[PDB]
Amino acid sequence: TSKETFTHYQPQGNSDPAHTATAPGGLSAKAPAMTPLMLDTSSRKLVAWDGTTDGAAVGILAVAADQTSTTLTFYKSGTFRYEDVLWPEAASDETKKRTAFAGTAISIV
Repeated sequence: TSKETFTHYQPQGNSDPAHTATAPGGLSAKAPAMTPLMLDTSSRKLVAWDGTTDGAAVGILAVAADQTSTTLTFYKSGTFRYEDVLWPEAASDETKKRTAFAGTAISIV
């Protein structure tokens, strides 16, 4: 419990001391946590990963979310457990998902 601050709120500027991202939510259905997700380019929203799109995974959802989620809290980087991460069946090749975070600061094993 601690809230004390007052400054000219500005829509241009966002930074958190944590190592996670918080999107305004833009899913289309309910999805469990501990899984990779994809970030839109135009709508700039965070939605569950398709499973096919190569290099679509941008981060892993920390807490399960749904299309009704107004805010999604997913990771940004760090070594995560693949044996636990619930990858989408769409992934026909094991190497496909294992390399879904190609380009980001995320490294899964």
